[PDB]
Amino acid sequence: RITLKESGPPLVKPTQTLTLTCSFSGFSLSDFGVGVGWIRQPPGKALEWLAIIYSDDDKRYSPSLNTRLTITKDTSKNQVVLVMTRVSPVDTATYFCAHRRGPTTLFGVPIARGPVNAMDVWGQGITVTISSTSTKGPSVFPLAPGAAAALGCLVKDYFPEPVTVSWNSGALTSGVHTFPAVLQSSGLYSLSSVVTVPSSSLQTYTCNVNHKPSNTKVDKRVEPKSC
Amino acid sequence: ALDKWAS
Amino acid sequence: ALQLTQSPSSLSASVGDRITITCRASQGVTSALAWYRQKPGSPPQLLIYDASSLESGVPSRFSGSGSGTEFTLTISTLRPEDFATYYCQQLHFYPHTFGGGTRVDVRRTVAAPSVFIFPPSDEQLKSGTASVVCLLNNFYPREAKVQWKVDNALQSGNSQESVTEQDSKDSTYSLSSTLTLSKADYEKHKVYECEVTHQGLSSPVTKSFNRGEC
Repeated sequence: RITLKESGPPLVKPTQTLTLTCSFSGFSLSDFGVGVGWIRQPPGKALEWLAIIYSDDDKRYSPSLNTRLTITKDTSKNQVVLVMTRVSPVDTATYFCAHRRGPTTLFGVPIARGPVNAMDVWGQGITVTISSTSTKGPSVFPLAPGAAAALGCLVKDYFPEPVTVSWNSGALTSGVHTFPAVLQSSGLYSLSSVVTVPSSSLQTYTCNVNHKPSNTKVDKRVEPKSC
Repeated sequence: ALDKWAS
Repeated sequence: ALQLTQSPSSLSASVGDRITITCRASQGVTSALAWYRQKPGSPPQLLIYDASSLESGVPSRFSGSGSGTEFTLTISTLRPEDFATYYCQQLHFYPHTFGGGTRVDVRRTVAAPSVFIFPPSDEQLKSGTASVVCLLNNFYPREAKVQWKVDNALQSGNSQESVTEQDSKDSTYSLSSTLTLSKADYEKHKVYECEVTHQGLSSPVTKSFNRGEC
């Protein structure tokens, strides 16, 4: 059984250097033709190939990132390290390392190369956020209005993830949509949480927001304005 | 250009 | 470099259906192509290697065929765990490219979004910023287009949006879009509009308000 696992800092600041370690078990980077590669996935985006290293020590890099990447192996520790320099916000992504089989051998003779055509086992992935922000609590603002009505709370400018939002201390669940946060160009996150109700219920509505990182709890009652 | 195992 | 284009980018289906996803390469990649299935929150999982070989431990309903520039993955009888995003990967040329992915989600009937526009709170305005949010609630299919207009000027580069995951009961999606402006710019205009295009809407729907109107 082959397993891989990524480790490194969850948070990194722009211009800094990011070092990610892939520790694995079940194979050796001294085994014939084996490879270990790195692939990343920005939130909501496609997979992007970064680099790979083989047991005979050949290395290859994405041409778009070549100047900022270094991949290396430590055979005796069963680890592969990828160093990315000068990171910027667009480098925020989940980073995965993965195993690549070498050709099948028969009495130590390569006879099948078809198994090298895939990365067959992946690590769970490590989430890395690139922002110059310091920890900071959200500002919470009201969002106020088939014949459904909508209202919500805009949880703005906080760092880092995550934040939790519930409605009426947990009693309101139907019609609730809490969207995934977006990382603003400022380096702070922002999210909305809304709830749809029969245009008659306008019943009271309060969003309970909690950002553990900054010890910031806020309850904000939202109503249909006009005094 | 070509993969390690290509050709 | 080499381009790998998946089709369709998104696909709706129901348990028991037969689906086929295709991947086309800009130059021939021989048989060096792999297919993966990735469920939300998890790493991609290898299904098919070397264009058509079934990976060990992978269920037989998955099948891959093709070589050169055109490949296909077919799942013969879709199971609930197959609602996910699929990717193809080429390993003939460096860099080892991935396709754009194809999202497979629960089919349901077309539903237009209920649209709502929210002006910025007076509380936010006092801090100097103005957020205008637009909500597209419970729609299907997933693709929707939101266009912000301020006093008829098309907005660009000053909004961000996020979409919920498919609802497990509804099978619909919801989308939130935030237009952000300084309090000053905000004050220099009157009509804030959120224009929405979607398959379930005969023509675009616009929700708006005039700033400061009381």
